[PDB]
Amino acid sequence: TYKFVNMREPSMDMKSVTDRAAQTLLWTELVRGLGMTLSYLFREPATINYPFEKGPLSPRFRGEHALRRYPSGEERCIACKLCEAVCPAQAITIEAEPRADGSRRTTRYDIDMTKCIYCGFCQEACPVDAIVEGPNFEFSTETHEELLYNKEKLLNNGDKWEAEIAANIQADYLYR
Amino acid sequence: RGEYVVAKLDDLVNWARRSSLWPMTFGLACCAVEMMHMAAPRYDMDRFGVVFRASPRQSDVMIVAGTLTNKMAPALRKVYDQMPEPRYVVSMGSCANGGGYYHYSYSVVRGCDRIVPVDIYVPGCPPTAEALLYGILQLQRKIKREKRLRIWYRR
Amino acid sequence: MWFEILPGIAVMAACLFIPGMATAHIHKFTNGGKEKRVAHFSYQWNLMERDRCISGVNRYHVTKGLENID
Amino acid sequence: EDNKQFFGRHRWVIYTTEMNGRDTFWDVDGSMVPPEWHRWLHCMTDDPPTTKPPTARKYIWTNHKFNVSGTPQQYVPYSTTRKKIQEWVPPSTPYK
Amino acid sequence: ASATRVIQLLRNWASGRDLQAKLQLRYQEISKRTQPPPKLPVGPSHKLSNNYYCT
Amino acid sequence: MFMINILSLIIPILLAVAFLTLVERKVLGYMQLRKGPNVVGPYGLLQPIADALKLVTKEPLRPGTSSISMFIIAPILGLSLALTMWVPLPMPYPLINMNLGVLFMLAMSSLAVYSILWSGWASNSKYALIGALRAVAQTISYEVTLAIILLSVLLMNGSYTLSTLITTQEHIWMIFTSWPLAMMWFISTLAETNRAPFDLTEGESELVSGFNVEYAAGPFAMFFMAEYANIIMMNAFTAILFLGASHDPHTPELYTINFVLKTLALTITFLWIRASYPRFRYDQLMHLLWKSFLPLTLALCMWHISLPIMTASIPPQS
Amino acid sequence: RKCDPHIGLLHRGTEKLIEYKTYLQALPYFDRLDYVSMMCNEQAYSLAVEKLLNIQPPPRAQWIRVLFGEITRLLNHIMAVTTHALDIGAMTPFFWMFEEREKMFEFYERVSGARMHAAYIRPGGVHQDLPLGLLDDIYEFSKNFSFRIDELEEMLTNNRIWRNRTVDIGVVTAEDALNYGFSGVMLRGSGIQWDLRKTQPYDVYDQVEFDVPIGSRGDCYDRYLCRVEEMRQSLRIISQCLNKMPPGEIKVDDAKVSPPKRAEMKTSMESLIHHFKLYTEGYQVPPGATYTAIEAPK
Ligand SMILES: CCCCCCCCCCCCCCCCCC(=O)OC[C@H](COP(=O)([O-])OCC[N+](C)(C)C)OC(=O)CCCCCCCCCCCCCCCCC
Ligand code: SF4
Ligand code: SF4
Ligand code: SF4
Repeated sequence: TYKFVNMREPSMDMKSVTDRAAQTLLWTELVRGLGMTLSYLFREPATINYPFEKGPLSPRFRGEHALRRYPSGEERCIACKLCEAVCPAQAITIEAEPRADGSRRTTRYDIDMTKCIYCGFCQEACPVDAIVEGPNFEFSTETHEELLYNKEKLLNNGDKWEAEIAANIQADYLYR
Repeated sequence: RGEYVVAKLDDLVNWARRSSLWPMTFGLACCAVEMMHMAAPRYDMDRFGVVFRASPRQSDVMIVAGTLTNKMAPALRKVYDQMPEPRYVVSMGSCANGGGYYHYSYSVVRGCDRIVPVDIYVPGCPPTAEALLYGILQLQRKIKREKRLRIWYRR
Repeated sequence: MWFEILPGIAVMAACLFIPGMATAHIHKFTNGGKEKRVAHFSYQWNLMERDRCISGVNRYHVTKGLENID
Repeated sequence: EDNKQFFGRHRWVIYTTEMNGRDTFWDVDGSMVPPEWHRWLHCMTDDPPTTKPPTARKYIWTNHKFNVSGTPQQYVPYSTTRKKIQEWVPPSTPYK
Repeated sequence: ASATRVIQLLRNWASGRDLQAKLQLRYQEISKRTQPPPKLPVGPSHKLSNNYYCT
Repeated sequence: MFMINILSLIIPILLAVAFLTLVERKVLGYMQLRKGPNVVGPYGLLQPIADALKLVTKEPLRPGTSSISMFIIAPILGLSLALTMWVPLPMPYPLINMNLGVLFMLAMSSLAVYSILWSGWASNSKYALIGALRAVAQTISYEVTLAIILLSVLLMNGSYTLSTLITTQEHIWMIFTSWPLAMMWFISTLAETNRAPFDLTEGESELVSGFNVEYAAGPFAMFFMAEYANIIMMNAFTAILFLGASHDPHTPELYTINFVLKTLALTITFLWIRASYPRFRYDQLMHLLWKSFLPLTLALCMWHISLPIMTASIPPQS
Repeated sequence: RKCDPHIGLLHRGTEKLIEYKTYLQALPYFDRLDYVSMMCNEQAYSLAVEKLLNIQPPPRAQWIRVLFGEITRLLNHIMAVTTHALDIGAMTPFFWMFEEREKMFEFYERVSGARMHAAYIRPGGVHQDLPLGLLDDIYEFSKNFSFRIDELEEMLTNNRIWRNRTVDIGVVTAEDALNYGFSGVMLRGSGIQWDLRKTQPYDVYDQVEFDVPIGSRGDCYDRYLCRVEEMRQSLRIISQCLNKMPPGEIKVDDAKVSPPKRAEMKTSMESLIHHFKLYTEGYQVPPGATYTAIEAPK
């Protein structure tokens, strides 16, 4: 089906042309605009008071990455090396090494924030939910260097936002 | 003494400079529409005291927002050049930060800082509107911690 | 809401308020309470010059009438 | 919190005056919000930690910190691996 | 919503329509952000009877 | 004490202009459902101060291909003329009671175009050059209607003395007699003052910043101050002309209340228009003026010259 | 006389790196290609890729795609109209609609987890389910948006300044428009009787009714009426998809092209291998070629 959008039939009776002349002479349609915006002013605004109040978000939010650890506290990461293999920007660099215990985890988990694109594929890639990416978005900076996150930086951030992301995946893993 | 007087004078200039900057968003890519989104009534930069001003001879801070290519490279620098002092550039998004998703392609310079002296790096792909709003807030905090008149006093 | 713009325009009303009040009161104050006797035509001007000379003090605005004649 | 206000401004904050040994009466940042309360403030969950305390862990940061960029306790990247090619140690004492 | 009937009348008359019926903002009508856990379905070929991938 | 009165007139207007940026920013934002400046001080009250002293502390870069003497004279003429616009206003009792104030009003307003022409030429850039040329072209097209409207409007007043307008409107607003001219005069004031839809002079979207495309920092405020000062004065001029007020000699306070309250209403509807209409175009800008405005102004002028004769209602020249 | 649209000031590798990224890795490129129509791009990629794989997504997946596809159509048409009004002058319809634009942007966040680059439409369906109650909020949004369209038309449609800057401007005849390779609204504005969603209904678009807004002049004004009518017809799709959202799975029941469920990942060995090789090697698409075409809002 379809419908026309500009087939207009201006009736040429003496009545109708009076409105058309009234429209042109007295700026009726322009006055419609004035009363239109006036009604908008007489309405409330919707400007949220940042940072005293921020935008509404969702448990599935993708933000800043943070490596987590088990309830025991050992790092979930086992260097399966899936995340960099799917990482569409190759922002994840990592090299595994033997460990003293034999639970040979990685000596390197460096995610370049200025190369990464926050698809969240790393979360889906990780079979042990080691690399998740938290709800934080305030991690701005002034020098390009501090965005080259390293294994220590992710571990510290994971220990920081651990209170938040733990509940987020708690309320979202059923969907995943 | 003179230190106290110059401290007040520096603060007086400081307060306006951190509350009257007029950004010029050099709209490049999907990062740019987000900056128009934080022009929406939801965030409304202008409530802070900043207005989207063209003619970059009027603007104070200029925002690269999106990927930057070699074709865009020389003109973008010139925008920075005749941009009057004080001038600050904020890196919007991963692509402007460090090339981002196209960091390896043949046509985009990896990172915008290779062309201009980036002041604030804002991560994101795209950075959510209020994340940039946070970055602008960081700009004023950094603007608050300057010693222009103080340095001249010891100069 | 829109009660937040009234502080802006109320100051505005005060700004345009001042020039009207000043020129009204200075005219009143300088010209002994009365307004500035305007002379759009030469008749009104030579009316004033008569007043300035007739006041005995060389100001037109000083008005002095029936107390003089005898 | 005020449910009568529209979505967004319905719950909000005024920040503290002392944050980790830093004056913050005039300045305002969004990052001093602790993680467990960051969940509730962004409407990611409409029930505050006062009624649903976050699960306690030995490693969870006891003191939340704001952004540290531009400050002496900044972050600085550094290679976390170990140097692999080591030089031939030059022996000492004799000659021929 | 907050807004008194006086300037509600001003919005309604100037706009030529009633705006209290529907507003561009949100209110209590929004589903609360603690929705119960789901029970997402299983695949059509999730049966453990004849399910050979040769089909 | 004539001097202190002068500063009592120019100083408040400059502070009024500064605060005009704040209210316009907030009101325009409110149409767009925004909030406008409310962080810098209570309800953005110190935003004009913040904007003013930030730009002053920004270097006034002169373009390489600029005549510095030519670059500087234009703001001086622009700002001084705008402040001089108020000296014959019938504010309680007019400051400069020029018997031909309306002619003095028109001559100074028409002399403002030299700032537009000189700024464009001194900048010496194609974008600024054609921006200025069309700017004056829009400018010079409309004041002929301004003169015709005033001649028809002032015809039933009695003379060109601005103070006489008060006694003419002693009973009813003068808009009722010439409301076709009132909208005629009002629209032409936007074109002179260069607000949307008549913003093609500046054209923020499509002419970058018009003649202010380069003009920065120090003397840029002068055009901005002169522009916004004209907004009040043109609205104030319209307020006295058509929306007259009663003036008790023993209480000039009262008529100031009426005059002031009207002139913010007239300025408010200015940016109210800006927040509702698309920007015009150069050809429509001329076509609207020369094809549908000039003929109507002529006929209405013809109607208003003969009207006092056919009704024996000619006004006294005094 | 002549205008040269010198473009390339944004030319990235795009297709060049796609030769080096796997199908899954290449998916986020389309989100960034026509960046204002987020899902409509990856809709084309998933339709293209699943066509080669000879695998059709479950009906539940299809209905989510079209719902977000038309929601994305609301995204872009608001962009196209408001941004145009910015430069023509009047800038308040910009902000008025952008308040709404956040609401569906918020909806994007509720499902995918990101604001713009959702990366939701994957080959074989969609990545995740809608959160519980998500359809309710978009239903509340759908009710109020018809009013917001009325704000645009009342603001602009009858305004003389809007019309005269737009009517009888940039008109193109049907033959040249088709010969120029134009598409979508560009042809429809000139009265050309064509629409991909109708003539070649991909996905669920056959099981839905909507009126294509064919213009009758070909000038800019005709398209503007066509676009705002496309808004209303898009709102028709939201309602029809809302009342007819079927149950079922989110992705195809073929782990060789669809990563297994996280629960099945950690209990079933076949899932681990299938998840492993999919995120490192990726599914192998059979050789061949295909030009799959969908009607983006552009
Ligand atoms: C005995 C009676 C004697 C008198 C009788 C007089 C005739 C009856 C009254 C006629 C109407 C009044 C005179 C004409 C007015 C219109 C002139 C004209 O050209 O109109 C058509 C014109 C042109 O319309 P157009 O361009 O669409 O069509 C004109 C005709 N063609 C196409 C052939 C060119 O309208 C405009 O110019 C529109 C407005 C442009 C400016 C934008 C801002 C408008 C703001 C409006 C709101 C604010 C109003 C404030 C009013 C004052 C407040 C103090
Ligand atoms: S979201 Fe994860 S997988 Fe995707 S680019 Fe970023 S680090 Fe790599
Ligand atoms: S973080 Fe997860 S996906 Fe990445 S290497 Fe470690 S275990 Fe593998
Ligand atoms: S950083 Fe991401 S969102 Fe920003 S321009 Fe690059 S790809 Fe687009």
